[PDB]
Amino acid sequence: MDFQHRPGGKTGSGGVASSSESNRDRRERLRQLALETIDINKDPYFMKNHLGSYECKLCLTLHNNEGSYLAHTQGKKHQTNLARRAAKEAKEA
Amino acid sequence: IPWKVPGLPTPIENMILRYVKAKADWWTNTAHYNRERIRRGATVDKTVCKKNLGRL
Amino acid sequence: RGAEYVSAREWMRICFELLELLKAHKKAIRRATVNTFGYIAKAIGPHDVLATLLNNLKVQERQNRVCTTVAIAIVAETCSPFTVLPALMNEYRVPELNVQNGVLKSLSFLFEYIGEMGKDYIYAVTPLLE
Amino acid sequence: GGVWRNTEDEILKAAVMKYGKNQWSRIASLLHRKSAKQCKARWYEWLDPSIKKTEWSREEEEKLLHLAKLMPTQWRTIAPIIGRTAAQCLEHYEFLLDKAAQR
Amino acid sequence: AKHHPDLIFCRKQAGVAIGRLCEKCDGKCVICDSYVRPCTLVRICDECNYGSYQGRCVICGGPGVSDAYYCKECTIQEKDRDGCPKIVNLGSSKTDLFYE
Amino acid sequence: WEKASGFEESMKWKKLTNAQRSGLNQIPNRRFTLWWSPTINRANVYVGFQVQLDL
RNA sequence: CGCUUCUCGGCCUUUUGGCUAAGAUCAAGUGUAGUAUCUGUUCAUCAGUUUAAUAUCUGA
RNA sequence: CGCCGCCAAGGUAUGUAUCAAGCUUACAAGUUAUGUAUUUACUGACCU
Ligand SMILES: [Mg+2]
Ligand SMILES: [Zn+2]
Ligand SMILES: [Zn+2]
Ligand SMILES: [Zn+2]
Ligand SMILES: [Zn+2]
Repeated sequence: MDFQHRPGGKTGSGGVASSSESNRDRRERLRQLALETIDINKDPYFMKNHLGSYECKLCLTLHNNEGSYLAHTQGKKHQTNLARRAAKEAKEA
Repeated sequence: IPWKVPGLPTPIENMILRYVKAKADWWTNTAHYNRERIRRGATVDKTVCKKNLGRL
Repeated sequence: RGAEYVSAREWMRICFELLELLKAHKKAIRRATVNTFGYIAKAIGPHDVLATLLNNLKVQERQNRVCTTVAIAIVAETCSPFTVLPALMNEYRVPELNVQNGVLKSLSFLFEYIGEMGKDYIYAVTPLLE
Repeated sequence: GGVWRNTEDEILKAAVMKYGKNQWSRIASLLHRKSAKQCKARWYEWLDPSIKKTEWSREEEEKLLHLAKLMPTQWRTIAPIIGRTAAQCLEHYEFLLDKAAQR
Repeated sequence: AKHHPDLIFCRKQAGVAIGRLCEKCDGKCVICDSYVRPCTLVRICDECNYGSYQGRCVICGGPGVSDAYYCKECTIQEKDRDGCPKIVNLGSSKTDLFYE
Repeated sequence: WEKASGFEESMKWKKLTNAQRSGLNQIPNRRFTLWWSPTINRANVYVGFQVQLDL
């Protein structure tokens, strides 16, 4: 046997889990990824509810997972329809 | 990768270039040497052979 | 019938493996394993396998969250009540869809399995059902 | 298959934005279907921000019409030469301008 | 059953024929499909218990092992004193799985 | 001789982390050493230090 | 009053260091019934049909 | 014309707060909404 040039491992490891804990940690990691990307992009309208789904607040729209929200930046542009609210806020440009 | 980074002073970058060139000279002169050694049959090390695969 | 021949650590380390024993498509395995959970909790107390059965409620997959919902019902019904109900009330505060659906379906199978013993617990889970 | 829907594409954009460029297994560990090589293929094909996936011009077309005659094949060779760099938009331009020259 | 809504019951008059359940569906209720609290034996008609249809399970139509039962939830709702709950049809379940 | 699951088409789709995937199988190397036991363990070539196990 | 220099603070990259072969490798699931939600998408005056009231058709 | 005689480290982790013997001096001392292309999720203890 070659004890130095074998694929080794540490004792008392337990291994790695099945698909359930792996994609659970994958969904939590994608949740943290989405939260840090909206933290860098500084989005004040992204909001999470009481059941782990995402919401656009000016949109008032649901999103089941992360990529459902972070693909909603191009369609139904109410972000340019807040120009009426800005005109109500200030009568001049 | 040609490593063209902008906004950088010339003496530190060309001393980095000659230092990585000296490391490249040592790297290739050791690669030729241990390739000749595992060609003629000097060492049988798995580390040296599996390193020399990527070092060629 | 043989829960005295161990070192009390084995029934705790197999109930995590009994989570991976699920998603087997025969319905006999999935109806026997909840009884094994119930007799495990009858052996070593319904306070350590309970956290395992509540951690089995974030899976994204079916046949693994309802098959531990039935296990929450069996740990509720084999040994005496008021040992699983405060934490089952507590897990609704966790902001996830699957754990709330799991605790509601576990209350469903709970009252379905106990029947006449729910006369004292209706006023406690009425503020959860509202 | 590789359908490559936009919900995974924007996640891959965020993963390239956070982690890096030659860092592919760590960002393919969060997609449930894709490996590193197909993510490399699409990111060097569609998701790089220097890709000019639209705005077809006059100068690059007249450049490539006597460049696809120097070599009839090798569209990936001339893809850094044109600057379109997608290596499949050149094929679409070539077959489209040969359909327009025949009609 | 309540799991597959396209299944219809027989709903004719119940006699003295005791229903049976197979080894795959032992302990299952017929209406609510539960496992606990048995109260009432299952009585089916003579047309669904005749000839080769004797000793046969109610739901899957396999060979019966144990006796069929009603739950107490079906008893106090009196869903046992209705017509005979023998499932006749079999559609979109255990049929296309034979072709796959 | 050995026939039980030699090819092993799909074992049961576990994870096979580091050593049970790429490392060598120890059970043929120990059953072969078990098979020539009196003539890998013979008493009278070196009759000196012998090491009996417990029990 | 303006200008140059220094010191103190309010602060806008700080990741567990560096190097060897990117250090080396890995990551299978269905089929049935039904539902919610995103993206894409588009919304001229009588008479009757229909509809809780509304919203398709024929008419000038 | 007659090679050659094999040990070990490499693997069942080690960082802590108490409790004797081993060893040590025996010493300094008053904006709701529709239609559809289309996913993502969710439900029925759905199923060999
Ligand atoms: Mg090690
Ligand atoms: Zn049956
Ligand atoms: Zn019932
Ligand atoms: Zn009948
Ligand atoms: Zn018409």
